[PDB]
Amino acid sequence: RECDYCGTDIEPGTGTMFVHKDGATTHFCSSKCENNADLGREARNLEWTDTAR
Amino acid sequence: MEALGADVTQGLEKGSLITCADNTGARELKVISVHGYSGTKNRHPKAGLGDKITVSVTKGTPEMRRQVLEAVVVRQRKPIRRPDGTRVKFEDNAAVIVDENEDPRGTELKGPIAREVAQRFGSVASAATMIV
Amino acid sequence: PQPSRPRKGSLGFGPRKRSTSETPRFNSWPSDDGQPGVQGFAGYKAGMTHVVLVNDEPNSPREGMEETVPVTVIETPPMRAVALRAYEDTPYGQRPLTEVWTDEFHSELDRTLDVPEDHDPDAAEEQIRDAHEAGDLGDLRLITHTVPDAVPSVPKKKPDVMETRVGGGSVSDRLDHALDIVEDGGEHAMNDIFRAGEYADVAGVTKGKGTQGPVKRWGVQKRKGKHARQGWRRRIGNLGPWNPSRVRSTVPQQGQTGYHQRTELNKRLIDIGEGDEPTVDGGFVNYGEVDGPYTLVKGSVPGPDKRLVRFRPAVRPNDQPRLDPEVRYVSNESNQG
RNA sequence: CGAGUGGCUUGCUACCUCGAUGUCGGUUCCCUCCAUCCUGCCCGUGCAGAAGCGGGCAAGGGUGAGGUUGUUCGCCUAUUAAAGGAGGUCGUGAGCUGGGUUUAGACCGUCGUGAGACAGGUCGGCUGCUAUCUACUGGGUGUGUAGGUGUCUGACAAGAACGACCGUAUAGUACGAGAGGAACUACGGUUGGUGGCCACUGGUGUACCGGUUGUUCGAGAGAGCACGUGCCGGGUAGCCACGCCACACGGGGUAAGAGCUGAACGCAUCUAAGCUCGAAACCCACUUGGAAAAGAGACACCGCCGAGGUCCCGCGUACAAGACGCGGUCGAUAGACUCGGGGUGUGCGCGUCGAGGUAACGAGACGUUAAGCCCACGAGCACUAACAGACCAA
RNA sequence: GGUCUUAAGGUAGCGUAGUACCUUGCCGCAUCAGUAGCGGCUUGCAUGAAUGGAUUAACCAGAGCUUCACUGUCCCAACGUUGGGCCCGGUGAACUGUACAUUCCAGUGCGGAGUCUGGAGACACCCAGGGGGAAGCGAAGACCCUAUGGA
RNA sequence: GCGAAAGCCAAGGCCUGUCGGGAGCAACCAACGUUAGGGAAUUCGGCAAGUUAGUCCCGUACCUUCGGAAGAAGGGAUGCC
RNA sequence: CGUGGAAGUCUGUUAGAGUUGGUGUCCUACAAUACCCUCUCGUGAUCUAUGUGUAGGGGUGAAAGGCCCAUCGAGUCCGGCA
Ligand SMILES: COC(=O)[C@@]12OC[C@]34[C@H]([C@@H](O)[C@@H]1O)[C@@]1(C)CC(=O)C(O)=C(C)[C@@H]1C[C@H]3OC(=O)[C@H](OC(=O)/C=C(\C)C(C)C)[C@@H]24
Ligand SMILES: [Cl-]
Ligand SMILES: [Cl-]
Ligand SMILES: [K+]
Ligand SMILES: [Mg+2]
Ligand SMILES: [Mg+2]
Ligand SMILES: [Mg+2]
Ligand SMILES: [Mg+2]
Ligand SMILES: [Mg+2]
Ligand SMILES: [Mg+2]
Ligand SMILES: [Mg+2]
Ligand SMILES: [Mg+2]
Ligand SMILES: [Mg+2]
Ligand SMILES: [Mg+2]
Ligand SMILES: [Mg+2]
Ligand SMILES: [Mg+2]
Ligand SMILES: [Mg+2]
Ligand SMILES: [Mg+2]
Ligand SMILES: [Mg+2]
Ligand SMILES: [Mg+2]
Ligand SMILES: [Mg+2]
Ligand SMILES: [Mg+2]
Ligand SMILES: [Mg+2]
Ligand SMILES: [Mg+2]
Ligand SMILES: [Mg+2]
Ligand SMILES: [Mg+2]
Ligand code: NA
Ligand code: NA
Ligand code: NA
Ligand code: NA
Ligand code: NA
Ligand code: NA
Ligand code: NA
Ligand code: NA
Ligand code: NA
Ligand code: NA
Ligand code: NA
Ligand code: NA
Ligand code: NA
Ligand code: NA
Ligand code: NA
Ligand code: NA
Ligand code: NA
Ligand code: NA
Ligand SMILES: [Sr+2]
Ligand SMILES: [Sr+2]
Ligand SMILES: [Sr+2]
Ligand SMILES: [Sr+2]
Ligand SMILES: [Sr+2]
Ligand SMILES: [Sr+2]
Ligand SMILES: [Sr+2]
Ligand SMILES: [Sr+2]
Ligand SMILES: [Sr+2]
Ligand SMILES: [Sr+2]
Ligand SMILES: [Sr+2]
Ligand SMILES: [Sr+2]
Ligand SMILES: [Sr+2]
Ligand SMILES: [Sr+2]
Ligand SMILES: [Sr+2]
Ligand SMILES: [Sr+2]
Ligand SMILES: [Sr+2]
Ligand SMILES: [Sr+2]
Ligand SMILES: [Sr+2]
Ligand SMILES: [Sr+2]
Ligand SMILES: [Sr+2]
Ligand SMILES: [Sr+2]
Ligand SMILES: [Sr+2]
Ligand SMILES: [Sr+2]
Ligand SMILES: [Sr+2]
Ligand SMILES: [Sr+2]
Ligand SMILES: [Sr+2]
Ligand SMILES: [Sr+2]
Ligand SMILES: [Sr+2]
Ligand SMILES: [Sr+2]
Ligand SMILES: [Sr+2]
Ligand SMILES: [Sr+2]
Ligand SMILES: [Sr+2]
Repeated sequence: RECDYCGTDIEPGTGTMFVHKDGATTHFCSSKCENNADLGREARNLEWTDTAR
Repeated sequence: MEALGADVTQGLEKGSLITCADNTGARELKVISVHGYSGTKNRHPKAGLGDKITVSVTKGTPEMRRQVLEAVVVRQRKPIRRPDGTRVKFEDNAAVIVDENEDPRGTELKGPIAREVAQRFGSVASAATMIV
Repeated sequence: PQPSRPRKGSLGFGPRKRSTSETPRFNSWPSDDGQPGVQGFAGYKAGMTHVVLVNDEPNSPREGMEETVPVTVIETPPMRAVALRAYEDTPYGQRPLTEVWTDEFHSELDRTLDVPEDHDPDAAEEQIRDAHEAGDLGDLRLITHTVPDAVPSVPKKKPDVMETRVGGGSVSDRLDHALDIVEDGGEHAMNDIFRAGEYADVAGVTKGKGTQGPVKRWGVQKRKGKHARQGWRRRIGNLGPWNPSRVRSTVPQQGQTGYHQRTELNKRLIDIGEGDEPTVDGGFVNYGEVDGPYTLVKGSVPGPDKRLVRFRPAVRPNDQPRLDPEVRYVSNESNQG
């Protein structure tokens, strides 16, 4: 699988799956990405993410 | 009970205010007890995803309010662990009111459900819109 | 009427003092069934990683599916069975009779022992055989050591010596099996004793936590509410009643925590191999890189990284062996991050 | 109606303490009793079954969370296998709490001429001490057994290391008109307890990186202070639980009980001799300790002019002192350097753009730049430091 | 009862009260459950009119109760920070002390023993600890009674 | 900055709120920071802690002795150039 | 609508006064009444320095038997007194 946030490949047997209110599913690779998402930051605007570069 | 196929970290306690994910008229549920549970001294009796709990209707319609009914924990904020090691967490803590035969009291279920709850309580599954 | 509650901690691992030998000593051995063989092996703890496995259990609804299982990587290089000790049945229990040594010794075994120069392996062997004829022979065990020099991440070169039993067939056939291992060079591997998928018992000396209080040591409560602010936070209520006018050894008190011998039962061996398949990126934290003979033990194992752990076939298994599990993936992801 | 046992209630007595043995309730932590609430094995039934009622053996384990009340007691709620009772100075204030009782202040009711009273109510109203001995938890130093290294033995010692529940198959089956509705056994899981461990999830992380407010070093750059990080955001290692792993069966002997053979008593009789069975209880099994077990142990090798040990030195898998463990050039033990692996999130400077503005000036944007800064981990690497050298010892 | 003591015989109000013994009074509100709190009833053991009754906006480090919000108060504890604590140099008290003293389980005894009796255990010394016991240390008991005591 | 407020800093004063050295520096204690999910279940009692917060705009109930209640409550805004 | 600027008026660690809770720290103390945080008043029946007056069955007391030099339901000293 791939991270619905940064875009790196989530190492199997690792990660969290957040289920939104509507039912949407967001797979996160680490706590860092979850916390950046909670800050209202969009993955495209950050330079370290694979989504941007 | 039948194995869930997931390791749960009980996110609720006795006295917790949760959401009622159905059309029964009940908006907010308060946990009173957890079926088949026996604690230890000083421990607050804990409830989690897939547990059959006893609840009291806090907020809702006059006819539904103050009633002591049984329910099933459908969603929880604290993460649970799936066999492939992945953690799964929800936006809220929710439960669906159930009867003596484990059939949902309402007709339509609001919001998503976990697949392990669906496997355990079948009539709640075949009433669920989304199963994650 | 004051609620009942089980006592804080167990009394079966007492006294909670520092271990005498850092090398674990088994107190029990498996039953004699099949073909004669050494009843245990040893290695050095490396660290942890996870593995994706295919469910072997026939009674599981998930039989055949992908399952992530935690694993402790242990470097298990070949060991050397340098001697054969024989015990005799005396009215005071089992007492050591004689030992049959060798000529071939490892270059750095003289860091622990006063290595034999003059020995008679034949007179010792004769003494054991006269005892067998007499029906006075007890059990047959091998004096074994490890080769820490084979492990680059472990600083010590000084071998860890321990005794291991040989059980199996008749006392006559296993005496011979034991002598054959010794008379060569004593070299044996994990393969010779264990097969992947079997349940083993891991013995180890725990992580040293020094002196800790009752809350950490015995799991007693911290002082609650108002009691927590008065000058007492992590001290128990009382050391006992008025009568008996003494403090019982059963009351949770302060002292040594960790560095105790533990024998962790029914540990599944996920995979035995050689090379660098379980090594983590950047190396195992506070250990190093693995490139040699290893074992993958399901779950946790007592002791810290670099510590000598011991193996033994399970004396009390609950499940039937499900040999050679299908390892679909072993993680190599950095333990840092 | 009669006979008792207990010492949990109350009462009686006035033996003990008035140069003081700190109160009630609660709490925390430890041991115990059985008159057993549950769990195991049983007998009876007004025992079809299911669910029960009564009784027997049995103290291994369990007996929990909450609402009113200071309450003990009790009433009440929802769970539960069950939410038993009691002793330990009504266990427990050189442990806690201080809500009640029971000082000094005050009010109300009642009584009193009054001061003032009340086995009435009410608001407020203090918690001392550096452990000598002993006791236990852990840690060392010596002596005894009478040179050393390594490996063991097992007298004894501890354990609950395990207890309990739900679900599936058995089975909509036996049983019963029906309603209703089991068991043996095999499985899966949960709960409580226990021990350990950190790959994963989670917490911390006043290591570290970034943002930013005020002020000071002229601005910039780069910094100090704002309580021991100014605040906000992220967070490695480690330590952790909220995370993860492990914790039988089976033997042996019994209790209640079910029986066999069997006599006194030709018969009968489970018992008197003998015997087959049979409890979560007992013993073994398993885990932990254990040569100071005074019968003070065993084996193997090394050595008595030399085996081994200590000091020293570099360090932790160890650590409050002490102890323990490893390495010491025949070397990777620690540091520097370089990689690898990680944290943060794109440096200073310069260039382009930038709402405007005559210009001066300009918050900010883009590029250079997966940049810059940083690392409690790993590898490579003898460059630096493990040098020099001292002592004991049959 | 349909007067009698001793003059009158409780009026407005308020009322289970900081006053109500019975008592957790009964009904209701609220909670899953409320000896609490509030409203109503109220025969008030023993309410009540400047011994002032009732009522009340505003005020309060005054007593009680409920809700929202918040949170390590709790479930259930973890990691960290600073000062101690531990080791070393220097300085350097006090409390307390009939004697003896390695105790433990029972018993006995002025009925609550480290010292008596019987057993069990126990090699000496030292470090750290939390305080079970010395009916620990501290104060010739304020409680209670007594004294031909005091104020 | 509203300020004789905080915080920072001059002039001036001081390193004498006068014992030091060492151990990633253990237990335990005093002060304190951060704790997932739950959120008073704690307790006689939210004790302790925390929440809120400055300024402007909108808006503001019962009751009232007409003064008050009231900053009721509730909503929005807030920098730099 | 503005002006005016009243008040035993409000917010306020302004100075200053006071002392609710923590039943925190201390409790052979730093201290024979201390430390810290929290809390109250702060234009008035306000707070305060100095000077001055009231004396022991007497003062003083917005009253607690409070205070009258660590002494108060009758100060302290010495005497009566052995
Ligand atoms: C330190 O105090 C004591 O030792 C007392 O012992 C227990 C005790 C006493 C006395 O024994 C003794 O004086 C009783 C046990 C005596 C008694 O007879 C009785 O009926 C009661 C109610 C006592 C309880 C307890 O009472 C205290 O006041 C009494 O405590 C006090 O008297 C006084 C204390 C703590 C100080 C103010 C000195 C207790
Ligand atoms: Cl419950
Ligand atoms: Cl406590
Ligand atoms: K007394
Ligand atoms: Mg409790
Ligand atoms: Mg990690
Ligand atoms: Mg990760
Ligand atoms: Mg005492
Ligand atoms: Mg009985
Ligand atoms: Mg018992
Ligand atoms: Mg409670
Ligand atoms: Mg008591
Ligand atoms: Mg005591
Ligand atoms: Mg006390
Ligand atoms: Mg004390
Ligand atoms: Mg009270
Ligand atoms: Mg009171
Ligand atoms: Mg009432
Ligand atoms: Mg009148
Ligand atoms: Mg007296
Ligand atoms: Mg008196
Ligand atoms: Mg008189
Ligand atoms: Mg939390
Ligand atoms: Mg408070
Ligand atoms: Mg004057
Ligand atoms: Mg008075
Ligand atoms: Na204290
Ligand atoms: Na006591
Ligand atoms: Na009797
Ligand atoms: Na009695
Ligand atoms: Na008590
Ligand atoms: Na029992
Ligand atoms: Na109760
Ligand atoms: Na007592
Ligand atoms: Na008490
Ligand atoms: Na006290
Ligand atoms: Na048996
Ligand atoms: Na009257
Ligand atoms: Na006032
Ligand atoms: Na805290
Ligand atoms: Na003591
Ligand atoms: Na006017
Ligand atoms: Na104060
Ligand atoms: Na006088
Ligand atoms: Sr051994
Ligand atoms: Sr043993
Ligand atoms: Sr206190
Ligand atoms: Sr005693
Ligand atoms: Sr039973
Ligand atoms: Sr409560
Ligand atoms: Sr009682
Ligand atoms: Sr009662
Ligand atoms: Sr008790
Ligand atoms: Sr009190
Ligand atoms: Sr009372
Ligand atoms: Sr009274
Ligand atoms: Sr001797
Ligand atoms: Sr069934
Ligand atoms: Sr049916
Ligand atoms: Sr600072
Ligand atoms: Sr029998
Ligand atoms: Sr010996
Ligand atoms: Sr009347
Ligand atoms: Sr004696
Ligand atoms: Sr102490
Ligand atoms: Sr200056
Ligand atoms: Sr000085
Ligand atoms: Sr943080
Ligand atoms: Sr409450
Ligand atoms: Sr607002
Ligand atoms: Sr107080
Ligand atoms: Sr102090
Ligand atoms: Sr004091
Ligand atoms: Sr405080
Ligand atoms: Sr003010
Ligand atoms: Sr004023
Ligand atoms: Sr005199």
